[PDB]
Amino acid sequence: SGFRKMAFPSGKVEGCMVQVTCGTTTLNGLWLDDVVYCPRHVICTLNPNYEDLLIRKSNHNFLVQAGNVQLRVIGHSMQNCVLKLKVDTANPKTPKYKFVRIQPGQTFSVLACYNGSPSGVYQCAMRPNFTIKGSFLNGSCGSVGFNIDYDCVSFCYMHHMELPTGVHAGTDLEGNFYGPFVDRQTAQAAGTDTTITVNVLAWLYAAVINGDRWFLNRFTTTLNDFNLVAMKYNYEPLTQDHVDILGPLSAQTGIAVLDMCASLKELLQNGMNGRTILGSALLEDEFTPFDVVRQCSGV
Ligand SMILES: O=c1c(O)c(-c2ccc(O)c(O)c2)oc2cc(O)cc(O)c12
Repeated sequence: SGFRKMAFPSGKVEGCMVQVTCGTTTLNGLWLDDVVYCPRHVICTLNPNYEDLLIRKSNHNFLVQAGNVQLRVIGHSMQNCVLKLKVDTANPKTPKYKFVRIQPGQTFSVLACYNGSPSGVYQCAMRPNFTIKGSFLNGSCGSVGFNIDYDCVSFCYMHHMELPTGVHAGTDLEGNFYGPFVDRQTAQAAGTDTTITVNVLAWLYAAVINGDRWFLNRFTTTLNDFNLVAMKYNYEPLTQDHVDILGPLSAQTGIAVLDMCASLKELLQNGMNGRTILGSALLEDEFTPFDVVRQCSGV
């Protein structure tokens, strides 16, 4: 029993984190085989042209430190918004890995790092506006987000910068930004967010599985009539695919998805009136159906 914001064990990723120093900038890099990946804005600099700036760089400008052993850069290249530093040593601790891009609403673990040394791990969700509400201080650029499947690390996020509202923006590991953001000094701001409906529903199911049932009712809505109240409260539309994905949770609790939707509709119209769900007085939207199954069945 119990439900917590659970990150993946971080050990496979800890052994890939290095410090990259160039100019007066120090940030974090991801060392896999003989390549170190880091944000390109580490390059020594109003509206930088990074292809130009990278031409003016030499391999010896980049200081890479794995713990205490220093790594010598033998080549360098740009890959969209990340820099790839070729080094003369393949990382003996390179895990089985792949680079995947995630979808808004999906979750990952974040290994917050400073000067190449890991400092903490937490669970994040890609917000529908392609930001993440992380916890990041100066020096944390290059910290990575990841999921683990069996023994394979799926890297999905490299941190690049904090937006004025205090939320965070980064790239996938091929250097492509999540959302309409750029690694140059703009007045760019996060766009309006919405609540991930399918996640709230999965968390309602987690609550039922854990004995919280005070919000249940006998009523059942239809997809169309639920999506109309969703729109009013700034909730993402719910699709038939979402209902199918919720099927296993439906089965295990014996509550149909559209039944649980009627209860969600009630929680939006009325409040909770001083009650809580899973220790929360808010509707929680950063647990996917997959995370619930993992924590409420097999981990
Ligand atoms: O976080 C940000 C940041 O660091 C800087 C920046 C740019 C050039 C520099 O030479 C520098 O030292 C800092 O630009 C930004 C521009 C944005 O639109 C949003 C941001 O969040 C940042």
